[PDB]
Amino acid sequence: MAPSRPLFQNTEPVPFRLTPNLQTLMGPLATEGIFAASVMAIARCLTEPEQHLEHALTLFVRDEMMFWFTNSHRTMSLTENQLRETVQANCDMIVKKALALAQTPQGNLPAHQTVTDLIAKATNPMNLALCDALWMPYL
Amino acid sequence: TVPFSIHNHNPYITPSPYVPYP
Amino acid sequence: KPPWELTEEIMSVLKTAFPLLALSMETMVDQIQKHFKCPPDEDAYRLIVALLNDGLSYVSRMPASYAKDVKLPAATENNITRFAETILPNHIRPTFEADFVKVKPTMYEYIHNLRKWRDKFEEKLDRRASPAPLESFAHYSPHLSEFRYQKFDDVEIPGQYLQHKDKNQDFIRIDRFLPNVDLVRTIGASHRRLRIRGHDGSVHAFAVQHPAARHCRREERVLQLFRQLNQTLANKKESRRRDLQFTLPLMVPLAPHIRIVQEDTSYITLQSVYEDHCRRHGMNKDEPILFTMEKLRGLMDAKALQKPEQAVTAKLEVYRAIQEK
Amino acid sequence: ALYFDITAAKAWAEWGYFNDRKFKENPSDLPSAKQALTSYLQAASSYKNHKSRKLIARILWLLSLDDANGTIAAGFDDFKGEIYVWWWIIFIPQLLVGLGYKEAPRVQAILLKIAKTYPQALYFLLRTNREDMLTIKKN
Repeated sequence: MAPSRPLFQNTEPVPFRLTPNLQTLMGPLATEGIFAASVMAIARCLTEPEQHLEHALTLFVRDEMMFWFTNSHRTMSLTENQLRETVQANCDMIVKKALALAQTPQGNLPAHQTVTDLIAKATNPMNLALCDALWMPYL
Repeated sequence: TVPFSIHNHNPYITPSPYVPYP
Repeated sequence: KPPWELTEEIMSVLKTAFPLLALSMETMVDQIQKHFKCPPDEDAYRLIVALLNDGLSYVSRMPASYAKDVKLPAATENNITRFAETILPNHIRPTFEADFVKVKPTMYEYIHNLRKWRDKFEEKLDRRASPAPLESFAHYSPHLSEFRYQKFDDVEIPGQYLQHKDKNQDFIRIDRFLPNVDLVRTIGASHRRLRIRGHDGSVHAFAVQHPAARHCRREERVLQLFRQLNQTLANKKESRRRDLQFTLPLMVPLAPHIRIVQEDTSYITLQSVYEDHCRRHGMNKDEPILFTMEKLRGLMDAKALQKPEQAVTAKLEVYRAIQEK
Repeated sequence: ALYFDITAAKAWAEWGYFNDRKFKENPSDLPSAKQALTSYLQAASSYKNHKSRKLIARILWLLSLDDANGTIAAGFDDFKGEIYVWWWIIFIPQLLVGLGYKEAPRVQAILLKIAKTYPQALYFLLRTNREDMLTIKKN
């Protein structure tokens, strides 16, 4: 969570970890046939009715917000309206991320094109070289 | 390029690790 | 009233019923908590590794401190002296003080000495006789001798109430503690491996983590949420035919600092694979990070601009050189 | 339908969901929230088919948006019947953390009921919580 504002932020060059060594262990055929399709399968199965994921995430997000406010030592009001607003916003952000992966294109493009774009971004050496040394972008 | 090679790139396909990069 | 008053009221209500069951559970928890704590060597290893990682992170955050003239900034000398004094055994205090406190070194020698100490402790820990008798962790063996000769009310194997079931009729009960305990060293820590036999012949393994991290409750909450999500995947068609599930071990806190985790005995980390390859090929595991630090120091001491926005081509060249070399 | 049905839980769940949505749209209709809580309790008592965990989650979310007078926390009195504390066991951490925020009596009733039927589901977590409270409150 962002130390300044109550939001879910990563702020890293890549969306997730997929380095050359894991890619080589999987292999191109498997990377195309299993990895790419499974992510979209999970997203589709979880976001079938869009009101289920938010209901599942409500309590988790509420607990995260309570921890953040307590650690910042700046509640000073225990305002229920603020809690409700922040919880709704964070749940909406997470559900937006989940719904992006489960959406099919409009033209004659393959079903999982967003996942392919994300994999290209995560394997691009240009942004794979801006990571920290402890992250070991190589391997 | 290189017909019937699985290392070719295509905007609709993953890059592949055995070639330098797209 | 204060929360602890209500907690004590609930505990008293719980103790009034099932007195013998509560007594048995309390005795088991006390024995595990008392006889499964870290020895001094593992504390030394943990703290040395933590200090080395912190130093590397600091040097990465603010380059040009890796030069041979910067005198240990950030007021870390207080941490060094405190660790030497109140967190070190008497046996190794003189050598540590002579190596670190007296010299008052720069960052280069600081990291060098930390690396040497880490390697020494790693080698020391890897040569222990791993399977230790369970009767050693006691004064009169209240773990091998107990439990079928000292229990009262048929305790259950912990962690079975975290699952999504509909009744507890067929829960597995503790039948015996196996008489061998494994010694496991991870990348930056270590633990002991207990084993339990159920009343149906099954065997379950747990890891005992004494210096549990500071953020255990948050991790437990995440595991709870995704354990909840696994049900929808199990019930949906596109996922159930591929057998898609999140892998979530069961965790049960015994004390605010102790915790037992369901264990898989064939785990290996990616770091371990990398280090095994380095060992077999005669390389040094630490070369890439030192190379990166030195090159970044050299290229930042000079102008740190003239590149388009932030993708400094020096970084990409360093990455390519690391990959090639 | 609620008048017509004998023990159907789907009608209760639908009415509870409608009232909850009404409360969400208009964040000043506490009576609607109270009705939703009572309907959720009735539906959970009538289901007993592993689908009351969602209803319990909604109830726990509702209880946290209460006023100083506990207007929402009165559907418990409005509703008469058993609770079936088995389906609340997955939420023990939430109850333990909530017994210190403005709603201790309600969660404590359920915790006390659990303590008398499933001690092994609660002993360890309660012991850890008690140790934490001892360390913090009276360091």
